[PDB]
Amino acid sequence: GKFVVVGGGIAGVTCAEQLATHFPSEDILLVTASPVIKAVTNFKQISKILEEFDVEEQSSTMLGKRFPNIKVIESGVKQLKSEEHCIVTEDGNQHVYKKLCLCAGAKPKLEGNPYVLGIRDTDSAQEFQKQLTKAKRIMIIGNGGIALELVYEIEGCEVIWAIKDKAIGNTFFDAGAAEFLTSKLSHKIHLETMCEVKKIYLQDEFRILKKKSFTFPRDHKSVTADTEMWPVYVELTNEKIYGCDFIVSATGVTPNVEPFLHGNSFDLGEDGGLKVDDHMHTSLPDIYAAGDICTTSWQLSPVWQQMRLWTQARQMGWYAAKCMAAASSGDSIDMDFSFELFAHVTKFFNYKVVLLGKYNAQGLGSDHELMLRCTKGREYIKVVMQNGRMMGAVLIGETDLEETFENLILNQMNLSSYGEDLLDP
Ligand SMILES: Cc1cc2nc3c(=O)[nH]c(=O)nc-3n(C[C@H](O)[C@H](O)[C@H](O)COP(=O)(O)OP(=O)(O)OC[C@H]3O[C@@H](n4cnc5c(N)ncnc54)[C@H](O)[C@@H]3O)c2cc1C
Repeated sequence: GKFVVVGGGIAGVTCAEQLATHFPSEDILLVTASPVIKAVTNFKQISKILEEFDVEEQSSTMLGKRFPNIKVIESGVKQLKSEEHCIVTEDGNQHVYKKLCLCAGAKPKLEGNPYVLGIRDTDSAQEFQKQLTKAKRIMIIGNGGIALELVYEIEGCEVIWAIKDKAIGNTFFDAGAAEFLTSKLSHKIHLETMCEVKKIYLQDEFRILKKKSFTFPRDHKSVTADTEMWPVYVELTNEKIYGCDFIVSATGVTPNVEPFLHGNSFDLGEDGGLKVDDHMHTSLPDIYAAGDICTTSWQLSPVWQQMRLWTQARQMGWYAAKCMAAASSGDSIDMDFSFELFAHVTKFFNYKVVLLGKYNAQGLGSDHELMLRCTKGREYIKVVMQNGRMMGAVLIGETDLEETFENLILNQMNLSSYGEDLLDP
């Protein structure tokens, strides 16, 4: 059997390229479910942990031109017979493997189909907003990715933002940092909290049903009914019903583990992903996983956590490919240092954003010290500590605590002496 890699995603492509670079004479199969292959472009090394790049899209032949021993099968996997050491794909064909790597990623949660618009990791705020110019009122559900940036961006019309959370903020920023970012930002923006889409109607069904619809809330005096018609109507969790021109969906996402589960006995993580050890090896023999589809299930570092990220996906695919290569060669790679410190770098509202470690005190509940310095429109420096040792940080705006904070979190020394010194060079 060949080396088989499933998923034309970041982790799958990274794994396939590394496998080709490890076994040039062998053929490495890359099973994909789309004619698009996401490639990493303009890799930037910033430190031993910090890394930045962007994501372009190639065809299959573009990859084949630089990697000839990678043969791509454009037919998504529909079944995995792990006992019989093979996979069956949509065309009806079978392919045996000596070592398999699963990188199918994670699928969304999917009812007003013409007017509900999905978002993906290739969308930008301006590019997406370009189509929403001639629209009177937009409902955005969830905080996924561009959602935050989009809510406070569109100046044209009314935004209604329905979230499961209590206050504003996506997975990156708590309510404080979200408030800091949008300080410079008229926009009719109303926030519905602790709710999700209970039901959706198109006005053809709704007018037959003949139920109410509310106005955009101005004051605390009362809630009245709408007057103008709307293409779509949303009945939210808290029985509130709103008319709407277009609906942006930024809902959650679950690992795309469905095709590979029947007939097998995978050990799943709590979130539904495939559990992987420190070698990206899953519960089943000769099967590895990386990307959004897996669950890091070793004794993880206290300043690291897994997240949906291009950076983590690339790193996981790379380590998985190297582990598969070393296992086939019997080199017995014993690297236990693999993932040391969580880090992420972005620019949201023209602000340089750097997140390190337990940047929101994830997991370390109630028994954590928090320090903060701020300058409105200029700087945000949040610091999370425990037992004198630094556990995470958020640096928004052009600070220069990035390198030093990385070093401090990695060292984890009992810095019980310094007080507010840590917030200024
Ligand atoms: C709206 C949104 C915005 C995001 N923004 C960012 C961002 O700004 N930065 C960031 O770092 N991360 C972002 N992410 C995270 C995103 O999920 C990353 O791309 C992810 O971390 C990388 O996933 P992956 O390596 O598992 O591969 P994926 O990108 O998930 O790709 C997996 C591949 O497998 C293929 N596949 C699926 N099923 C099968 C099958 N049965 N057989 C064969 N192939 C199959 C898919 O077609 C796909 O090509 C965002 C996610 C979402 C949803």
